[PDB]
Amino acid sequence: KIERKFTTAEGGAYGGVGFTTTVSEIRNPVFRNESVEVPEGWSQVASDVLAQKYFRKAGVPARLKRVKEKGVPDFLWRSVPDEAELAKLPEEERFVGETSARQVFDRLAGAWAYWGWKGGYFSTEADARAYYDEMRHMLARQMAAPNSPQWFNTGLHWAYGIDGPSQGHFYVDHATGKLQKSDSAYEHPQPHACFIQSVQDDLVNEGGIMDLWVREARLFKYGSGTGTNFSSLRGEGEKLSGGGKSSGLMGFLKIGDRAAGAIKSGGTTRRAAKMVICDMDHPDIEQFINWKVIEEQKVASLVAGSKQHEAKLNDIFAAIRSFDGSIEGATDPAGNAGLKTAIRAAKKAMIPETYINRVLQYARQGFSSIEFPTYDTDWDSEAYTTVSGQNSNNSVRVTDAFLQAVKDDADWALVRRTDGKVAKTIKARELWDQVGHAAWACADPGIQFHDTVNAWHTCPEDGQIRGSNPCSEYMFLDDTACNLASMNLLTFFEAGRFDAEGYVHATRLWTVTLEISVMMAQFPSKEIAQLSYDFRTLGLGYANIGGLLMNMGLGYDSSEGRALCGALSAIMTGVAYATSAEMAGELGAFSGYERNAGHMLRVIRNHRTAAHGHTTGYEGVNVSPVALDQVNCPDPRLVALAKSSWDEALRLGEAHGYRNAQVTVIAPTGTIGLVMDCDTTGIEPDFALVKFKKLAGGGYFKIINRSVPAALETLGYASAQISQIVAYAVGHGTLANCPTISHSALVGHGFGAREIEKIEAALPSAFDIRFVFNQWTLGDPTFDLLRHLGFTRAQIEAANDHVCGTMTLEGAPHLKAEHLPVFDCANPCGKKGKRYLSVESHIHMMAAAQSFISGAISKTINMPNSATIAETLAAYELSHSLGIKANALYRDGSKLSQP
Amino acid sequence: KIERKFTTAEGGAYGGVGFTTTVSEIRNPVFRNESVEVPEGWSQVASDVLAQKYFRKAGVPARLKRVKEKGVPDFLWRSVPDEAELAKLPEEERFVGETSARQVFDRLAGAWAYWGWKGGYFSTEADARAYYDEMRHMLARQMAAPNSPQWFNTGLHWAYGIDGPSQGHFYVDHATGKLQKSDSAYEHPQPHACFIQSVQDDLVNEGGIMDLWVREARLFKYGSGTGTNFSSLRGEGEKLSGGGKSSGLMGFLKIGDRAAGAIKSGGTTRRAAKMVICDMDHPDIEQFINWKVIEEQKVASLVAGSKQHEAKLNDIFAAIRSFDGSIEGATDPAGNAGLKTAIRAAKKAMIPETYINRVLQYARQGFSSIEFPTYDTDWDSEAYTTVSGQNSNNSVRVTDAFLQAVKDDADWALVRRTDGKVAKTIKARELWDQVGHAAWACADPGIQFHDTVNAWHTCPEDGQIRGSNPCSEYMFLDDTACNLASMNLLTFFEAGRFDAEGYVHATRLWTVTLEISVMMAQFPSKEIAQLSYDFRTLGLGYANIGGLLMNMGLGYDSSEGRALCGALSAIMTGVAYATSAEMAGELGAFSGYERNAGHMLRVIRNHRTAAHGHTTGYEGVNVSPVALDQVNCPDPRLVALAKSSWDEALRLGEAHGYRNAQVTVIAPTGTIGLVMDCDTTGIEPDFALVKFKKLAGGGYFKIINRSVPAALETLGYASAQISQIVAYAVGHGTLANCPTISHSALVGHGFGAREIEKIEAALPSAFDIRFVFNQWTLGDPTFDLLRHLGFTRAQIEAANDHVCGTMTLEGAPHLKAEHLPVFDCANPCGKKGKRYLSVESHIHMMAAAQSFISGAISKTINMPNSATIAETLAAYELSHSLGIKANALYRDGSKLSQP
Ligand SMILES: Nc1ncnc2c1ncn2[C@H]1C[C@H](O)[C@@H](COP(=O)(O)OP(=O)(O)OP(=O)(O)O)O1
Ligand SMILES: Nc1ncnc2c1ncn2[C@H]1C[C@H](O)[C@@H](COP(=O)(O)OP(=O)(O)OP(=O)(O)O)O1
Ligand SMILES: [Mg+2]
Ligand SMILES: [Mg+2]
Repeated sequence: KIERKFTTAEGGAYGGVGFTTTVSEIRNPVFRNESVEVPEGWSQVASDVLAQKYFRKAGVPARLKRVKEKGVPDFLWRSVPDEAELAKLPEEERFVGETSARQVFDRLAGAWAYWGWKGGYFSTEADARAYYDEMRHMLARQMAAPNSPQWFNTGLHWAYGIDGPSQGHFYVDHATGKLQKSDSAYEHPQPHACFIQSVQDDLVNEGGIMDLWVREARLFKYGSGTGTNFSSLRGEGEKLSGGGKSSGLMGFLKIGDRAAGAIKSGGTTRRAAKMVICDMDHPDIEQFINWKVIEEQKVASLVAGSKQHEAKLNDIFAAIRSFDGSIEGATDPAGNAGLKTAIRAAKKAMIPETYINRVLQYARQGFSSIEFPTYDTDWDSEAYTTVSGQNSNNSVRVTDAFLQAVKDDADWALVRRTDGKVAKTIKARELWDQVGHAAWACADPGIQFHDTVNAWHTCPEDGQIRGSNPCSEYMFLDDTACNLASMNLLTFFEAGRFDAEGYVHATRLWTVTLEISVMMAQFPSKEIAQLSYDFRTLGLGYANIGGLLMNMGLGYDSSEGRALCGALSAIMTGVAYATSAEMAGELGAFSGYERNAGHMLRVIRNHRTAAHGHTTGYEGVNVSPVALDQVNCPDPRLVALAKSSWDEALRLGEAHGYRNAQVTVIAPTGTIGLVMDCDTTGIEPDFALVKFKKLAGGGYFKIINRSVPAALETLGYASAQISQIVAYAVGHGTLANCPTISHSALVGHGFGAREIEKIEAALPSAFDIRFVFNQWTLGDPTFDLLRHLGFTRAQIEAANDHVCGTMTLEGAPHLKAEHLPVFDCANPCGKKGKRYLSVESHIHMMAAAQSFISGAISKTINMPNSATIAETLAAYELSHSLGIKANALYRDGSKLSQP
Repeated sequence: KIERKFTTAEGGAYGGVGFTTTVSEIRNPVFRNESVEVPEGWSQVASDVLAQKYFRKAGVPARLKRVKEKGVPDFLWRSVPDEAELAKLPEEERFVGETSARQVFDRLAGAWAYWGWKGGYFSTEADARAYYDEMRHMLARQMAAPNSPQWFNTGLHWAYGIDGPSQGHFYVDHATGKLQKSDSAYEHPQPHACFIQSVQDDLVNEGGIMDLWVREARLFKYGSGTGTNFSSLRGEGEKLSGGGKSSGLMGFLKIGDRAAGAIKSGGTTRRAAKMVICDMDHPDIEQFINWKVIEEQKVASLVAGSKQHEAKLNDIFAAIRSFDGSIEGATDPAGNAGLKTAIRAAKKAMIPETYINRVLQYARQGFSSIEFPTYDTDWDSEAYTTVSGQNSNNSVRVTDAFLQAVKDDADWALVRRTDGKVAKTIKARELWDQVGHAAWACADPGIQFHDTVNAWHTCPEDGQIRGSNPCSEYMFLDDTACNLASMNLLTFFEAGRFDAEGYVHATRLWTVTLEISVMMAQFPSKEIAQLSYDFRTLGLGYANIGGLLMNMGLGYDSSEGRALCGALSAIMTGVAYATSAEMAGELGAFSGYERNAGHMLRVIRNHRTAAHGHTTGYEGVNVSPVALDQVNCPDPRLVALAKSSWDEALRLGEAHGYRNAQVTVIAPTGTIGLVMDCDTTGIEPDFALVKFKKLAGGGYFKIINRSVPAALETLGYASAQISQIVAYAVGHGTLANCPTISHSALVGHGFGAREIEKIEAALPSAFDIRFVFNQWTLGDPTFDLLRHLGFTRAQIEAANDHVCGTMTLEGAPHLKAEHLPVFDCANPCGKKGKRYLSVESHIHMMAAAQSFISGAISKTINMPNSATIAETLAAYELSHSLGIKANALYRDGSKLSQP
C-alpha cells in the first residue's frame, strides 16, 4: 500500500538531513529558549514559530518508557513518563518543554502511524515503517505540513504521557461505530482548525442562539475557528408564537460578536476567527450589509466627540478657575461672562447640555477637572472595542437568481422566515449597490456564490451547503470540521524538473494521514463527531505556487502559469480522490456515501470533464468551470497525468466509492506557510523582490528574493549577469564602485579619514543621507536642509540606487523585456517601480484552480486605494464568471486604523 | 386550620361585592377590549393593567368541563375544553381570551386550593372551601396580590385546559421527593418573579459564564428577573492554567449585558431585569464602579462626534459642489481653496483624517452626500444601545471591614481569585470616593452590606448569601427563587380602626398560599428546583403604608409613623414564621432545616428581641437592628400583638421548626400595586396631594389625593372645612367665586357674552392665561406678551391659585400648623410649595421595617439635584448605621436622558 520514494530503510529516520540549533526570543521595546534544534535549511522565523507556538512548552517528561500493546508494531508503542527514572533527577528538571523539531516530527507521525495501524490502514508493518519514515522526512525538509492544531496537539499523549480531564467532547469509536464521550483531553487529538456550525431559530435550546455562543466559546478556547449561516434567524419585528415579536438577527449577532471579542483564542494574543453569513433574501440584510459601515462611523464619532469633550471641558474649567470671587459665582454662567463664552463654544460643538451641567456641578463641589478619556483611531483604541461587528468576517450568500435580477433590473423580495411571506420588495440593483459600497468602505461583506458552491456539493441528500469557515476555504454541511494540510509546491522542483511522481506520492500519503486524523479525533459536539465520522471530509492543499512559478521562470499573469496551476490542482485532487477510493475499497466508504453516490460521482465526473479540457458537457452546474488548458501548460507530462489520475479516480470511485466526501481545499497557510519557509502563501503571488530576512542574531537583513536568482538561472542567463541584476536591485552597500559619487569624487573635497566611516555606515541602506555627524569638517546646520551641496540631486539618487538598490528589476541591466512580467508581484517594487499584477490576474488563477478543488480558495484581494465601487462590484461579478465559489475584497488604505 | 373572617359560607364566592365593566384601550399619538369586568371600586388604570397584562388574551376555551379526580373535593376539579360543546359554535369563537376579573380570581385561588389540597395542607374540606372563598375575596377588594407571574400563569392549566410542551424545566415531585423534568409548560405554574443565580469561574461548562447567559435568557423569555454575584470570576490578567491569562470580569459582564439588551422580557416592550454585583476586594472593581460612568462619557462623545461629522461633512460637500471646474480639481484640497478651508475646520474639530479622506473619494465617484446618522442624548437613541452597561443594575458588596478601613484611612487589598495573593493595594478612602462619585454621576453602583445580610441569614451551613434579585429585596442562597406577594395595608383600616386580627388572618393565609406556590412550581434549573424544594423561601410583603399613614393622620417623618411601620412589619413576619411553623408541624420542616436549626432560631430569637424593644442582647449581629419602639406606636394593641406573635413564632419554631427558610420581603410593587389601587407603592411615601386619575373615558382628570380628605377626617376637622381645604389645593375651576378677578370685575370691561366661554375653558386648569382667541373684542398681538392689562400679576396669580388650585396644603385655610407634616410627600407639591420629606426620613423607616424582615427592602432614594458626593456617601453610611441591608441612590436630573 505504502511505498518509499523519499527515504531509505537504513537511514530512514532522517536520511542525510543536517541539524542545527538556534536561539529564538521575543521582547518588547518576554520569551526565549536558547536551544532550538531544527533542520539546517530552516529560516530564523521558521524556527521562531516552531518554538514560540508549536513546541509543547511544559509538562514534557525528561525520561520516557514505552508501553507495549499486543498486536501493534514495535516502533509505534505509546509512551508514558518513567517515574522510576525521573525519581533520580531533581524535580526542577523532571518535566520540561520540547526543544527540537524532531521531537514534534516524531510525535506527529508516530501518532498518525499508531492510529493508522490500529485502524488497519497499512496492510503491512513495512508500510507503517515506510509511512512513519516518509512522513517525518516530508516535514523535516518543509515539503508539507498539517494545520497548526495538529502541530501543538497530536502526538502529545502518544509520544509523551501527557493527559488530563475533558468535558463536552465526543468521538465515534472506530471499532464499534458508537458515539462516545471523550474522557481524555489528549488521547484523541483535536486536529481540526475550524468548524462550520448550524444555528436554529430558537433562543435557549440546544442548537439555538444562546447555546451557539457556548459552542463557539468551546472552539475559541482551544484555538479553533467557527462559521455559521445565521439566516434562519427570523428578522426584526417578525411575530413569535408566544405573543410579542423578535428583536431580530442583528441583536443576536451583536451578542456573539461581543462574546468573540472577550475570548482570547487559545489564551494567546490571537483573535478569535469567526465567519458570519446571511442570505440576500433575509429581511434584515440591509442592516447586515452596512453593519461595519455604521459601526465605523460610530468609531469616528467616538473620537471626534471624545476629544471635543476633553478640549472644551478644559476651557470651561479654565473659565471657572480664572474668576475673581467665590466658587458659587464662578460657576454661574450669568455672573461669569468668561464661563458663558466657554459654554457657548461647548454648545455650538454639540457638547450635550446635560454634561455641561455636570462639569458645573463638579466644580462647585471643589474639583479641578474630571477624567474624560478620549479615544484614537488606531487599532488598539477602546473605540473599536466599544462598537460592534469588529470580531467577525461578514459575508453574504448570493444566488444566481439575484445576479440575474441585477442584470435585468428586476425586483427582489426579502421573505420572512416564519411564514415565507414577503416582508419587503427592493430593486436588486440598489441592494447590489449597498454591497459594493460597504465592501468599498470597509472590507465586508465578502461574498459566496450559493449555487456555485452547491453545484459541486457531493452530498446534497443531507442538506445544502449553507456556510463556511472563517477564511472561506472549507465548504460542506453544517456541524462538520475542516481537516487541513498543505504542501510546499516548491520542494518538488529540482534543477528544472518538477518531481511529478514524488508529488503524486506526496498527495497520496497526505490524503492517508488526513484520513487517519478524522479517525483519531475527538470533537466539540456530539453532532460534529457523528457527522465528521459519517462523511470524513479532508482539506488537502498547497502553498508556494507563487514562489514555484517564479522559480520555474513563469509570470503570475502568464497564461502558461495559470495552466500550470490548474494542472497541479487537478493532479493533487485527482490522486487524493483516487487514494480515498482505494481506502474505501479496503475499508468501506463513509456511511453517508451510499445514499449520495448518484451526486458524488457526478461532481467527480465534472472534475474529470475539466481535466480533459472540455468546453461543455457539465451535469447540473450553474457556471461551467474553466477547463484544464492543454496548450499553454509548460509540461505535457502533468496534463497527461491530470487526465490519467482523474480517469482512474472515477474508475475506483465506481468500483468502491470514496472513504471521504471532500479531499482538497486551499487555505491561507498564514502560519504553517512560515514554518515551511514558503516564499508565497496559499495561492498568493509574491509581494517583493527585495525582502528583509530575520536571522539568528535577531536583526533583519536586506536580501534578494531567493526566487529571483533562481528565475534568472532557469532561463538563459549566466552567473555573471545574475549577480549584476541582483546588485542592481539590492544595491552594492558601498561607494567604492559608485560611478556618480565615487571615493575619488569624495576626496575631491576635504575627505580622507572620513570614508570608512561612510562606507559601512552605508550598509544599513535607508536611502542614504548619512553625511551628518562630522563637526570639524570644513563646514551652521539648519534642520533638514544641508543636503550636500556639490552633486545634483539626480547624482545623489543615482548614487542611492547604486548603494541601496532599486529594489526592482525594472531598468535592470541584461534583462530582456520579454522576461520582465516573470518578476511582477502583488505590489510595486521599490519607489518608482510601477509594475504589479492585476486584480484580474489573481481572479483568473483562483478560477484555474477552483475547478479541481472540493471546497473553495481562501482569498482577500487587495485593491488599489484609487479603486471605485463599480470596480469592486465588477471584481465580484468577474469572479462569478469563472466558477469562483467565494471572494473577498480590501481596498488599500480603506479602514480607519490606516495611517 | 383555615377559618373565615372576611367571607360568608352562603354568598362566599363574592359576599356582596359589586361588579362593573369598562373599556380599556391604548393607542399611539393598538389594543382594546371593550368589555372588562372588574369590581366596582377598581380604578381605570387597575382595570387597564388587568386586561393589558394579566388577562390570558387568547386560547381560553368558550365552554369547559370539569375532570373528576378521585380523592379531591367537588369544587376543586381541574377543567378541560369540552369539544362536544365547542363543536356547536363556529371556530371563530371556540377559543377566546379572558374578559372578567373573577375569571382570574377563580383560576388563581382554584389552582392554589387544588394543589394545596393534594398536598394535604388543609385538614378539612371546609377549610379548602373557606381558603378558596377567602382568597378570591381578598383579591377582589384589592387587599393582597401575588407577583405578576402568578397573575398571568397560575390556574391557566387548572381552570382552562391550556397546555403545551416545555424544555429545560424541572420540579420536585411533592409525593416522591424526586427531581423530575417538567413536560407541561403549564400544569406546574411558573409563579416566581426573580432568581438569584450562581456563576463559576469557568467559561463553557454548566454553571459557567457562557452557560449563565443561557440560564439568564431562559428567565428573560418568560419575564423573570435574575441576579448574580460575579466576583468569583478571576480578574483581568490573572493567570489561567492552560497558558495565557483571562480577559477579565468586565469582558464577560459585557457579554451578558449585551445579551440582556436583545431579549425583550416576555416578548413585550419591557426591559430585562438584571442585577450584577461585585465584591469590593475584586481586582477589577475600579473598572466595575466606573463602568456606567465611562460608558456615559462615550454616549456624550458619540453624539457630539456624530453631529460634528454631519455638520462638517456637509461643509466639505458644499465646498466641492461650489467649485468652478472638474470634479478632479474640485476634490483636490490644493486647487480648491474653499475645500481646504472646510477640511481645516474639520481637522480642528478632531474629525479623523481617515474619514475626511473617504468623503473626498466619495465625491470623485460622483456622490452628493453620504448617510451619516447622528445620535441624540434622549432615552431612545441608538447611542445608548451602542455602549455597554445599560441593561443591568450594578451594585457592590461592601463588608464591615472595608467600612472600618475608610474610617481608619487604612489600606485595602484587592486579592486575586486564582491564588488568593494581593493584586493591588489602594487606600480604602479613594475607593469609597470612587463609589460615591459614580453613584452621584449615574445611579450605580448600588450598595449591599454583606455582613448585615449574613447576620440574618437563616441557613449559613449551605453557603453565604452572596447576591440578590434585580430590585434587591430577595436575599438568600444562590440558585433560589423569589416567591413574592404583597398586601394593601390600607384595606385594613375602617373608620379609625386597623382591622388587626383580619390583618393577622391575612398574613397567615398568604403565608399558606405562597407555600403552596413553592409546592406547585416548576423551575428553570435542576439546582433551582431542588434548592427551592429544600428551603422553600417565601417573600410576603406589603404596600400602601405611605397611604395608610396619611389616612390614619400620621406624617411620614413622624416618630409615631415609623413605630407603626416597625409594628406591622413585626406582626406580619412574626405570624408568617408562626404560620410556617404550624405547617412544619403538620407536614415537616424543609429538608435543609435540621442542619441549620442552630442558626435559624438565632435569627428568629433576634427578631423577637427586637419586637420587645431591647437595646442589646443580639447574638452574632454586626449592627444591632432598630428595636420596636413601644412608646410612640399609635396603638398599644399592635405592639402587644407584635410581642405575642413573635413570642409564639419562636415557640412553635422550637417545637417543630419551620416549613420555610424565609417568609417576608418588601418588593417595589411597581405593577401589582397598580392593580391593587395602592396610593403608595412598597415602602414609599406618597408623592403629591393633587393627582391626575385616568377614568373610563380615557382622559386624565385632576383630583384631590383621596388620602387628604380621609386624613382631614380622622383628625378633628369638620366636613365644611375639609372641602374648604380641598378647594384650596385642587381649585374651583371657575371665576364665579374668584375674589380678585370676579365676573363683576370682568364685565367692568366689555365682557358679557364672553364669560361662559371663559368659565369652563377654565377647567382644563393649566395655570390659566385663557384670554386668547377673541378678535372682535375691544382690542395687534405680539407673541406672548398681551398678558391682560388691568390686573396686577399678583391679582392674576391669586386668581390662578383660586381656579387652578395651589396643589399643596401649605397656606391652606383652617389647617393647624401641627397638622402640616402629615401631608409631606417625597416631592414638593405645587410650584412654590417647599416642604418635602428628608433623605433621612426614607432611611429611618426602612430601618424600622428591616429589623422584622427576612430579606431586604426594595429602594432607590431620590435625592435633590443639588446633592453632593459627600451627602451621597453619607446616605450610604447612614443606612449602615441602622442595620440596612441594601440601598440605592439616584440624584434628580443626574442622567443624560433628562431634559
Ligand atoms: N424575548 C425575546 N426577545 C427577542 N427575540 C426573541 C425573544 N424570544 C425569542 N426571540 C427570537 C429569537 C429567534 O429569532 C426566535 C426564537 O424564538 P424561540 O421562541 O426561542 O423559538 P421557537 O422555535 O420556540 O419559536 P417561537 O418563537 O415561535 O416560539 O425568536
Ligand atoms: N480564552 C480565554 N480568554 C479570556 N478569558 C478566558 C479564556 N479562557 C478562560 N478565560 C477566563 C474566564 C474565567 O475568568 C476563567 C475560566 O477559565 P476556564 O478554563 O473556563 O476555567 P477552569 O475552572 O477550567 O480553570 P482554568 O482557567 O485554570 O483552566 O478564565
Ligand atoms: Mg417563542
Ligand atoms: Mg482554563
